[PDB]
Amino acid sequence: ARSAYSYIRDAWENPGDGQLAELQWQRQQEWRNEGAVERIERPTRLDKARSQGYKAKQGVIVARVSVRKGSARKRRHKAGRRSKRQGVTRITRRKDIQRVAEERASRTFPNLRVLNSYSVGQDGRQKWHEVILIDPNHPAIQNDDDLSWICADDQADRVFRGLTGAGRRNRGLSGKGKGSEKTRPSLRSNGGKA
Amino acid sequence: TGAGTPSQGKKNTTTHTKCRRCGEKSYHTKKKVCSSCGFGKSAKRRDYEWQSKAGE
Amino acid sequence: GRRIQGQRRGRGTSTFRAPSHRYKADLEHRKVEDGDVIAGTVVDIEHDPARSAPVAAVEFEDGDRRLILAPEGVGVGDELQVGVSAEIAPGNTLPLAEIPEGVPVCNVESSPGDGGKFARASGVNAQLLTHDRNVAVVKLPSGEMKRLDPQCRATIGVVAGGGRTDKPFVKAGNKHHKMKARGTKWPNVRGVAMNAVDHPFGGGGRQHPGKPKSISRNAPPGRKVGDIASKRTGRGG
Amino acid sequence: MQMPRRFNTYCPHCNEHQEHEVEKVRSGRQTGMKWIDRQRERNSGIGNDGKFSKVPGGDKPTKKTDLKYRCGECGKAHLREGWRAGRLEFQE
RNA sequence: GCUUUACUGCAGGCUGUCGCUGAGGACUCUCACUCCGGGAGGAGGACACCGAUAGCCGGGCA
RNA sequence: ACUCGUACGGUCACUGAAUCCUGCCCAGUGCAGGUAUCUGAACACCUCGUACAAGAGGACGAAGGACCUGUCAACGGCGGG
RNA sequence: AAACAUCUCAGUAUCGGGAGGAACAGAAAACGCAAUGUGAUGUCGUUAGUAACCGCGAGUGAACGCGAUACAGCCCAAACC
Ligand SMILES: [Cl-]
Ligand SMILES: [Cl-]
Ligand SMILES: [Cl-]
Ligand SMILES: [Cl-]
Ligand SMILES: [K+]
Ligand SMILES: [Mg+2]
Ligand SMILES: [Mg+2]
Ligand SMILES: [Mg+2]
Ligand SMILES: [Mg+2]
Ligand SMILES: [Mg+2]
Ligand SMILES: [Mg+2]
Ligand SMILES: [Mg+2]
Ligand SMILES: [Mg+2]
Ligand SMILES: [Mg+2]
Ligand SMILES: [Mg+2]
Ligand SMILES: [Mg+2]
Ligand SMILES: [Mg+2]
Ligand SMILES: [Mg+2]
Ligand SMILES: [Mg+2]
Ligand SMILES: [Mg+2]
Ligand SMILES: [Mg+2]
Ligand SMILES: [Mg+2]
Ligand code: NA
Ligand code: NA
Ligand code: NA
Ligand code: NA
Ligand code: NA
Ligand code: NA
Ligand code: NA
Ligand code: NA
Ligand code: NA
Ligand code: NA
Ligand code: NA
Repeated sequence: ARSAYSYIRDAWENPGDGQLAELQWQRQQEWRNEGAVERIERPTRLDKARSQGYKAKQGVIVARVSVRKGSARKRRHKAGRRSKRQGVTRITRRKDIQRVAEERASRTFPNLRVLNSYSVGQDGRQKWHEVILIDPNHPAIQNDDDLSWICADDQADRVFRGLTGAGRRNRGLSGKGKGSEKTRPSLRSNGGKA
Repeated sequence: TGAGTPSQGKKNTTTHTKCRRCGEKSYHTKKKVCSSCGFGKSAKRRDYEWQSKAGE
Repeated sequence: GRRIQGQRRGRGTSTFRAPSHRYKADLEHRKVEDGDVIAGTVVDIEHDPARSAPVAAVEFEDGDRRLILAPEGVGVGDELQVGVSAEIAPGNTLPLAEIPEGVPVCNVESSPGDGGKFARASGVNAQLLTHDRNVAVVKLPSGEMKRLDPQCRATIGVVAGGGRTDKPFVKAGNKHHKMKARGTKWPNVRGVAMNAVDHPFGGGGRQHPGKPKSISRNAPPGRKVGDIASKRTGRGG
Repeated sequence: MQMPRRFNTYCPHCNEHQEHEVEKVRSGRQTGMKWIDRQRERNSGIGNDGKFSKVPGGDKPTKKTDLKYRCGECGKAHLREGWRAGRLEFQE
C-alpha cells in the first residue's frame, strides 16, 4: 500500500495548491525573518530527505538556506571591453542557486560534508533549499554501512569541488551519451567548454 | 617648491617595518599590513601567479 | 571623461561629510506613554551648530535632560509642556488635533511619533488650516498644502532665529566659516570653467555650455547637470 | 517604355510558340522559418550582432525588369533576363 | 585624450507585461509585502519594493 | 553621503561687489505640460496555420513620438531688399 | 581577420574556493557501423582537419566505431516487516 511518505511527495508536486499552499504562505513569513543558514531538527520534506540519503540518526544534520533570486549581481567593466563583453544585465552565473545554497551551508558547518539538498520553495525575491550534512567524524556514521563512505578523506570539501548531486548535474554529467563530449570526465579537462 | 630634492627632506615617517610573520621589512606600521606576505589582511600567505612567467 | 563633482559627493568621503562629531543634538519630540503629564523647565539657550539657530536646554520632571528645537519667545525659567492635554502656548507640543486653527506651528511631524520633520529652520513656520477626524491640512513654508494625520505632534510658534537671511555674508570669509559647519564642498567652480573631461559644460575656447542647460529627468548621473527638468526658465513670460 | 500585356512568343515548357501574358512579379511573403531566420535568432546576443547588425543598402538609379511570362495554353510561367527601365507600363 | 544629430553597443531613467499576489474599465477590502511607533498599535497595501522581460530616452560609459 | 539636516533648507547650474540698467525673438534645438485623432513592444486575448509547434494576420495600446501650449537671467538669433 | 563590430586570441592570462598522492569520471532513461549488433569509466593510437560551426570571411572543430592499456562491480529510497 501507499507509504505515508508518498503523501508528502504527492503534496509537494504542487506547492501552490491545497494545504501545502496555506502552509507555505505561513511558513515563509517566519523564514523571511530567519537568517541565511538555519539549522532545523526535522526535514520539511521527509520523503525527499530520506530518498536523498537522510536518516534520523546521530551525525545527520539539516539546514535551510536562502539565496536571492535572479541573474548575476555583476559589476560593469571599468576598462576597455569589446561590445560582446560589455554586458551586465543579461549575464547569469554558471552555478545554480541550489548549488550556491549548498556551499553557504557547508561553510557554516566547517566540519560537516554536504550529502545532498532539495528545494523547499521560493517567494518573489528568494529561494530556499534544505541541505543534508553529515558529521564524518561521528562514530554513529563511521559505522553506518550506508553512509560511512562520506568519511573518506577524498570526500573532504566535496561540495566545493562539485562532487555533490546538484554539482554533477550542473556540470552537465547527466547523459552518458550525446551532448556530454565536453563535460565528462570533467569540465576542466575538456578545456572549459560547457 | 620642487617635487625633487627639496621634497625629499620631509621624509622622516616610518611605514614599512620588519614583519612579525615573514621577516621582511614590509609591515606597514600604519595599516598594520604586510605588503609582502599579507600578514594582517590574510590568514593565507600572499602569493600571486604573476610573480613568475605564465608557463613557469 | 572623469566623474563630475556631483558623483564624487555620493561617495561620502571626508570632504563631503558634515562634521557630525561637532553637532550637538538630534532635536526630536519626546515619547510620552500618554496622559500628557510630561512637562519641564527651560534651563538654557544654546547655539545649534547644525542649523545656525538657537536650541533650548530643557530639564523634565522625570529627570530627563534634552535639547530642543526652540521656537521664538522662549527663555530660561519658562515651563514647557508636551502631551495631548498640554497648554496652548509657544514652546509646547501637542497633536494638530488639539491645536486651534490659524495658529503658526513649527517642527511638525510627518508620521505621528517620528519626532518632527517639517518647518525646522530659522524663522519658518507651518500654518494649521483645516481640521477633521481624519485629516489636518497644514500649509508648509514652501506654500504647499500638506494633508496630515491629526495625531501628528507639532510645536506652537515660529522657529527661532528669524531673519538670518536678511544680512549678506558680505565677504568670502563669512561664507567659509558657515560652509565649514555643513556637509558641503565650497567654494564652487563653474562647470563652464572646467575642461571637457571634467564636466558636460567644460571645454571651448571661451566659456559657455555646449548644449542647452535644461536636462531631462531621465538623464544619468554624470550628465544630469544645469537646469534639472526645468518646467521653464528665466524671469519673463 | 510601353509593353504589350499579351503577345506571341516561345514557351520553353510547351516547346512551341504561343500567346503569353506579362506580369510584374509580386513579392511573396516570408515564413520566417528558413535557416537564415534561425541563425539570426541564435547568433544575436550581447553587444554587436555581426552580419545581423547591418542595415539595408542603397538603390541603383534605375531597376531592371522583374517580369513573369505566363503561357496561354499550359498556363505555366517562365522567367527572362530583365533590362534597365525607368518605368514600365502595360498596354491593355 | 577629447567631441558629437559618426558606426555599434553598454549602464542608467521612464513605461507595459509576468512573478511575489490575497478577499470582495471603474471600485471596496486585509492577510502577504513596506514603513512609523518601545509597544499596544498607526499609515500604506496587493500597489510599492525585489526578481524577469518588452518599448523609449540614453557620449553618463565602452 | 547629503543628514545630530527639513524650503530662512540643500541640491543643480549661470552670472560675478556697489550704482544705472538688462530691449525684441519660442521658427530650429533643449526642457516641461497637454493631447480628439495618428504612430507606438512584449505578455495575455481572437483568426489562420500545424492532430502540437514554428509562423502569418487581427483586436487593445503604455511611456515615447506626430500635433498643441509654456519657457531665452535655456542653447542661441537680432539680416537682405 | 592585413581596418573592424560577430568571429579570433581563449574559456587562454589573471583572480576566488577546495582535494589527493594522484584527482575527476564510472556500471546506461548509453550506443544507433540500424543490428539476429555493442555493453561502466578514464587514457593512448586512429576515426579526421572528417561531420558540424562561421561578416559561410579569416578561421573553428567533435563523436559513434575500431586497435590498445587496465578491467569490477555494487549500495540505498519504497513496497512487505
Ligand atoms: Cl562539503
Ligand atoms: Cl549658505
Ligand atoms: Cl518590372
Ligand atoms: Cl557498436
Ligand atoms: K577583439
Ligand atoms: Mg582527467
Ligand atoms: Mg610627481
Ligand atoms: Mg534627525
Ligand atoms: Mg544667496
Ligand atoms: Mg566640510
Ligand atoms: Mg563660482
Ligand atoms: Mg582652462
Ligand atoms: Mg563629456
Ligand atoms: Mg564669461
Ligand atoms: Mg558665459
Ligand atoms: Mg545584440
Ligand atoms: Mg526603518
Ligand atoms: Mg567615445
Ligand atoms: Mg586586425
Ligand atoms: Mg575580410
Ligand atoms: Mg573555439
Ligand atoms: Mg555518437
Ligand atoms: Na564543510
Ligand atoms: Na557549451
Ligand atoms: Na565649454
Ligand atoms: Na546556441
Ligand atoms: Na592623448
Ligand atoms: Na524657438
Ligand atoms: Na521651443
Ligand atoms: Na592587420
Ligand atoms: Na587600427
Ligand atoms: Na562569425
Ligand atoms: Na566495423
